[PDB]
Amino acid sequence: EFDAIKIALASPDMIRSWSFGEVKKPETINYRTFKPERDGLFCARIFGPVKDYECLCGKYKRLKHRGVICEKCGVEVTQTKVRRERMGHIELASPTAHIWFLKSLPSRIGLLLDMPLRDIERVLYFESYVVIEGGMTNLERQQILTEEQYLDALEEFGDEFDAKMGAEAIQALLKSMDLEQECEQLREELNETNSETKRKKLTKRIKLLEAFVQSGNKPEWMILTVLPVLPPDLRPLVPLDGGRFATSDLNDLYRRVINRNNRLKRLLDLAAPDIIVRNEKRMLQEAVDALLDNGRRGRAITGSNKRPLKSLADMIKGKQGRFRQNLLGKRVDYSGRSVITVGPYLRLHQCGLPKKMALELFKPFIYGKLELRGLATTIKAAKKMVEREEAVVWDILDEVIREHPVLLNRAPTLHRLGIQAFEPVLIEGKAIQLHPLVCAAYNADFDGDQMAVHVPLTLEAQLEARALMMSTNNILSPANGEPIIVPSQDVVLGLYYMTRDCVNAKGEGMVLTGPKEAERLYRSGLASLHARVKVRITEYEKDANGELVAKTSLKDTTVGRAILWMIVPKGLPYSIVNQALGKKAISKMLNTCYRILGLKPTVIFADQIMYTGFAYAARSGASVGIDDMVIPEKKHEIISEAEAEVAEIQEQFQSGLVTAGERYNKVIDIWAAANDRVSKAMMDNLQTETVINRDGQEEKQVSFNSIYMMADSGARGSAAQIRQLAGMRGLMAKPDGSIIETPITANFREGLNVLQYFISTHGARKGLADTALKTANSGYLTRRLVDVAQDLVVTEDDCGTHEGIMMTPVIEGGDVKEPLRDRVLGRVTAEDVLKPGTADILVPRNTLLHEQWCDLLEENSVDAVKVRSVVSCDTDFGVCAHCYGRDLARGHIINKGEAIGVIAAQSIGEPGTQLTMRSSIQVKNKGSIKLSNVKSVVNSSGKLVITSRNTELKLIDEFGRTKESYKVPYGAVLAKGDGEQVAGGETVANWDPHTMPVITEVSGFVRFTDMIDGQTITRQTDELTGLSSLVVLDSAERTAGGKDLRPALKIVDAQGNDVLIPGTDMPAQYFLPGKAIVQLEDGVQISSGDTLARIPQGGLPRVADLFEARRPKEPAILAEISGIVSFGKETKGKRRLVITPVDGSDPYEEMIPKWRQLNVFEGERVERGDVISDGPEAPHDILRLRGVHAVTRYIVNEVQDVYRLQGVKINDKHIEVIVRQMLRKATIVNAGSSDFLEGEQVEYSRVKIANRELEANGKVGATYSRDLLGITKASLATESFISAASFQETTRVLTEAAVAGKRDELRGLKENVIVGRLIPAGTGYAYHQDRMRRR
Amino acid sequence: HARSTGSYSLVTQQPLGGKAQFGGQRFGEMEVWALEAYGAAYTLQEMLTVKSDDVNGRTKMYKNIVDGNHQMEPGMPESFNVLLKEIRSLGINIELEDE
RNA sequence: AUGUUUUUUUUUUUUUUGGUGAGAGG
DNA sequence: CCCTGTCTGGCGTCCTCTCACCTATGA
DNA sequence: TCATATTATTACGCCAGACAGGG
Ligand SMILES: [Zn+2]
Ligand SMILES: [Zn+2]
Repeated sequence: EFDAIKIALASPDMIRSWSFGEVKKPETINYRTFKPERDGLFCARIFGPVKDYECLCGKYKRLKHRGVICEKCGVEVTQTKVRRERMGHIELASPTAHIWFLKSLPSRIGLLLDMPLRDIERVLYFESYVVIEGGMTNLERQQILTEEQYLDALEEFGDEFDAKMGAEAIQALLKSMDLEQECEQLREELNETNSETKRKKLTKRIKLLEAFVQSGNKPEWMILTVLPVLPPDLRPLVPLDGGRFATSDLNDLYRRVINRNNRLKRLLDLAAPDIIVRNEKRMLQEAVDALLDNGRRGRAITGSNKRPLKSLADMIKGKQGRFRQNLLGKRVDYSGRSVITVGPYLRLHQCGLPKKMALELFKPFIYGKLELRGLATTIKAAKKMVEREEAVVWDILDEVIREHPVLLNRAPTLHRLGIQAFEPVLIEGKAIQLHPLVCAAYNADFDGDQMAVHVPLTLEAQLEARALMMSTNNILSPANGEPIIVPSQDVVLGLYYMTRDCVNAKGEGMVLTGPKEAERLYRSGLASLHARVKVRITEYEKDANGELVAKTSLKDTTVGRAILWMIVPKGLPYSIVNQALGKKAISKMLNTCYRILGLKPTVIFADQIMYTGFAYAARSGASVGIDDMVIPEKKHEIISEAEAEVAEIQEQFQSGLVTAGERYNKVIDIWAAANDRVSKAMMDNLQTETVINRDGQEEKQVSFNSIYMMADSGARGSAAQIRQLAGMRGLMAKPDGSIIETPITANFREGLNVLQYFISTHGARKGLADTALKTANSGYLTRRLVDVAQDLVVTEDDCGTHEGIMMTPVIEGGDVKEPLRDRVLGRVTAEDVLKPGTADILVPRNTLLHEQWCDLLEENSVDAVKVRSVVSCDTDFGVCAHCYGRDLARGHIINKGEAIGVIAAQSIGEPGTQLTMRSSIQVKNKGSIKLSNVKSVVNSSGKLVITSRNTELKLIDEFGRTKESYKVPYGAVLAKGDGEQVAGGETVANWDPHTMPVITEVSGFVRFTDMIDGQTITRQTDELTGLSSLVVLDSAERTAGGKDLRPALKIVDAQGNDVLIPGTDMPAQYFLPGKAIVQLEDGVQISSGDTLARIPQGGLPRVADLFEARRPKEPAILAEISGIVSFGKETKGKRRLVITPVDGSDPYEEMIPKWRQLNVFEGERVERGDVISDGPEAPHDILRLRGVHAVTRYIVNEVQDVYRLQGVKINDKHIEVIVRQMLRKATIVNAGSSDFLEGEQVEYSRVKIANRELEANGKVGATYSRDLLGITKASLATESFISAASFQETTRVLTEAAVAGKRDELRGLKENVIVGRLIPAGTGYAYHQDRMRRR
Repeated sequence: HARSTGSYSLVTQQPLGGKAQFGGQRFGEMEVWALEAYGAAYTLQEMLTVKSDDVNGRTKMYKNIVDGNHQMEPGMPESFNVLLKEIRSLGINIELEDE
């Protein structure tokens, strides 16, 4: 029907072509009758007749002459909705410049006429004059004029002289502004200057000057001359219940503009003096500016009472504009809403739906069914039948329900599992019965929740509800590989009570010929549900190629494990039920069933799990009592020993032996120790309290205490909650953030007294305030993420590359945190992984790594896999099917089409609620040493010291994989060496961080080069020791006579000649920095490893500051080019740093703020990506210095650290694709033979297809540079202005798109959700393939 | 509460809100993102064009349902043409291009 | 075998096809 | 002229339910 | 009833982005 939406400026001829009549009078309506005004705002001739095909006043009351317009009516003759499309125009007496092009920041008329905003407004509000082609006088064109400047000029240049003001003058300036001429000038000005600031100031002005010439937008279209009025139907005038009309705000705005315009026409008729018509035109200017965007000028106008009234731009922008309130989200027919309840008899593809809601939602299907049978005739009869609800429409209703799915939806839908399609089962009742397992997907408890039902009307929507959105199809969460139909709380208690054991019961050690008579012995009353027993089970192992082989054997098991074996499908082994089955074990039971036997046995087995869990939890009778919370007998003596310890510490505090901070630290330490001891006392007293004999002496076992099974099963409860119900509830913290030294020694079974409950209320009010304010940032994070993603659709099958990121296991310094099988599960390898022995093709180079491949990776102990990542995908406008990976909720690769940006953005932002808002190296294991980034030297004693700061100390095992990693500073005492074998727990590293070592490479004698006591260094003989040290001063304390003196130590031989560095001809002089203290004095012979000086010195907003890419306040500074380094100017704002490369060109430098403790010396050579100071590091520096793969590893590690600290499983594909959407823009460095500009920022796919269709020719391409935009700056900088207008500020984006003449080739998800068509991702990707093919 | 078809608002062609007004469910923004997350392109297309806003689409759909033909004739939403007239009522010339 | 053998007004028209603000649940 | 406080604008969660209250003037 | 047309409170918290000031 139509391609792209084009936006441009509105010419006065274009506004007269939209229009149907000039709106003169401001008179709205008659108000005493019902008729409007002829001819006012709500006219007849200008727009249309209120009534359909009627002259409002009187003629044509039938259907013959539609169109005639008599003189007595001055009325058109069409439809009732004809006025909604027709718009009027107000002939503004005095020109008024647009507020969107005068105050957009930056203003469109501000950087175009080369005039400051302040000066532009002055003249615009009749407060300053502006010259326009004066003539032969001493005045510029842009230069303004004041009353005094004009008065004198008026008497001076009375002849050829022009100096107007207001929009009129402004219009002229714009009108008489040769665009083309300015281009060359600006272009020549940019090529004839070197000023950095000017360059950017000139490139931003020429960009908007050449863009205006590229389109059909004129400079004189900025000023509004023929103001357009919105259709009445769109500014509706309805009365509320009563006798008055509740009028809209736009009618106030238009009525004021028309009142003022009529006054201004009458004053220009009457020839009023100058100051009267200046105030009149100024009031018209402010009235127009208030109509368009109210409140952007000084304080907004108001009708009733002090609240400002809502203008047109406030009908567009904001949370309640048209995008976010009526075009992205709509209210919807065939929909319903009610309170949910359980109904556990359901199968997990069906839900209960009440009869009253079912007869209301399915009224047209029932009408169609009733008309088909022949029971009635006309539609009315059917509506009377279902209004009466006779006895025959319920069979009609059960025949329209049967195979027709519905979309259930819980009201805060965060990820895609919050809309699932069921089949209805009709309910006597008024509450939606919802299958319990599905509740863990919706985050739906049953404490008063409500859900909405939606009906797929058409046939393609019924098939999408059955084939994509059915609840049997969503059994794996799309964020990872974990099953989302995990059995939640009652059913794991029923299983944990069923499959367990006790050392004596009915039927101990009897033998049973099958699981059927195991259940028969449980039901008849001859054995117990947990009584250990040899049974004969027949497990089917499918060891052949798709053939199930029976093996039958006698397992020593219990009765309950055989009864649960009657429900397990064929292929799973018996050892999946042989254990005790908590919650992690039943989750991996369903996961192994899904990986082996597929989907249909896993659906039917999930239902049979839920049924048998509910049934035996009912048979269990697992209550909770007051006696179940067993108080430790050792608890009171532990509290008295802690009270004796705080008594000892305070008796030392009365005598002043210890400090106050050490007292507070000792009290918090002994109460933490006593808390841990009380928790261990109660945990022994709960986990093994049952001690029952069997045929003789006693024997112990794990307890059948009720609260212990609710904790050990993982149903509801943890260690901390069961700790607070029996042991002491810790040391609660006051809202100051610091802890309180007197704990809450009473649990909940004993009574809390008053003060302890008040401290508890501190600790809990902080948590409720944190959740109720955290949810806003979590939701706004999901919004920013799905609007930066929004476009990215799997659109190929292979990009045809060999690049991809290097997935290693991540190791922080403790034990290996996340194994390689968690990171390289289901992601397609980049090049073929060599087997760790020698040069073998273990896996090929384009294989998906599912579980079988990952097990053959874990057997061979594969180091790290080079795997394909989304950020390395070469596909223009989308992601190919291999560089994404596995489907994640489907076992296979991602299909051609499935929108991965939206599921990724939801999977990152959905755990936003669970996240929070507000010496030396000791080895642990026993293995082999390896060093990386190492340049070292052996000292005199033997410990290998390091001459490199950035050395990584890895502990490699005997197999080949890397198990530990650490960072060792410059100059540390390593107890070990390279390639060595150590023992578990042996200290291998040592240093002093408070004393920066200035250790050497060679030996010799020490001379004090440029070290003079009195100006350079100072004499501070030590007080308490006597062994003095010449203390080196810094460059700020010494005066300007000797500030140029750099103290240093250079090593010589026994004669005095300079001992050179081994490898060069340069001596090894070390320039001493500020605040140093000389350790080894003059004449002392040195060696390696000996110092030459003493140098003394996060949750959810972290996720936001990583995706939005803020800078930290003190970033780590780096080096943009390798080579030698040196210092510069002495403290003029900053302290300089000059880097001269060995082979490369010199002139790069950087002025470091000198408040940082540096890392580099003067004789040190640096590299790109090498640190100069320490602290956090901004991602833009990673991108422009190290590489794209470096910054994507930086973001995925720095945000999986937050998601792992709070314990959420998210696969890394989602963070890699939001990282792709961050660094999608690029900047040009060398324009080459293309049509770009020098420092123009252009999107990367554009410049790549440009120089890839030019490089296929003879011409060599253009060399770009990638840039990393934060997610809101990157979604507002898009080549599709509806995508950047449905999101944040619409004023800025619509003026930028209007003055650029931008066009929206739709081509994404939200443009097609706005404009009302098929999404180009899902089922509609075939439709968009067809439409893109047929052009 | 449930709604098949009844009265709507004035300015927009979408259904009213509430229970005291016999109105339908606001199919909000995150539900649209959840349908985009699946492949529900046709479910979303009737969810924002036929069931909600487009007047010719919904009258043709009601007659198509009661004839026994589950098929939608979509058209363009009315609130987007309301957007075009509110943007166009500024000094902005927003259009709809070639066939 | 036979019937101009008690005439007088005891009268012709349908149906038609709406913002603002406050509070609660999750 | 390159850092720099300082000022100005622009964000800040979805869905639902109940109730009340709505410009002054004026010969 | 039918045209006439706008004044005497302050009490967010970042976080970019643009601007006059000065070593
Ligand atoms: Zn007429
Ligand atoms: Zn690719």
